[PDB]
Amino acid sequence: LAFAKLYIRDILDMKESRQVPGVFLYNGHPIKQVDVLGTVIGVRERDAFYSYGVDDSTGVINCICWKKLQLKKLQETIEQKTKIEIGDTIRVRGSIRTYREEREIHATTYYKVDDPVWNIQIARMLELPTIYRKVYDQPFH
Amino acid sequence: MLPKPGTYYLPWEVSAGQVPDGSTLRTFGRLCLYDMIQSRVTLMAQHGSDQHQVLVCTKLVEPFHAQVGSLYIVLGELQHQQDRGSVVKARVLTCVEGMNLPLLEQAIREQRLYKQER
Repeated sequence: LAFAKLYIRDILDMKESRQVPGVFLYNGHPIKQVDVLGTVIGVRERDAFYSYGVDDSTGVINCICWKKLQLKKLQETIEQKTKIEIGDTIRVRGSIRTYREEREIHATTYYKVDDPVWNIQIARMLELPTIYRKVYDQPFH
Repeated sequence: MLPKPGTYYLPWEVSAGQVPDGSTLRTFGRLCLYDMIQSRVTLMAQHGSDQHQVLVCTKLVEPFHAQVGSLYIVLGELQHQQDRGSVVKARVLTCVEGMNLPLLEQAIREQRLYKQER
């Protein structure tokens, strides 16, 4: 029901449920929607979407981020050249998908994180072991 | 076509030659040298109770806008040289002044211990 905060390494290797495709299993926990944070290490642009290779220090995964659509004057030309690039930090909330034998995240939401003193990323690094200990590593229900 | 993940290593682990040739890594330190002509950066860190150097090659992160004297986190691949020091070939070089360094280091430790405890 939530966007599950997980290591990219677990996303990459959780077994898929045969009974309910698109649902993945971590210790008997049914995982679909995830929340990842990491460094952009690759950018590929297509007509309808961006592919952002995201590295969270445990693994690297492609996140497919669908393109959208004063407004063109104040914002758009500024949006134009603040685009996500290699080296940026991004947060991606979406679903785990398999496509052409590769695992991917299909984004429901994605944004560049301003993290100038590594505050958000340190907090994430510190929080994850706790969510695993309290929830994911505990018997499902 | 994705690279391997930038695994966290403490800089004195990189310094002491504990990261195998060709590994992909994140490390950190204070930027103490930038020479654009030779595309070289040196990151420095103190640890009980010596100074430790991490050699970085900046070719892929040029044009590099240096904050010499500031803390950085580098993401890249470690490469043996013939035969000076091992160098990190940066793919990302990020200024993080004033990150809470000891908190970073604790987060790295907790992450490793969790992985080990699993």
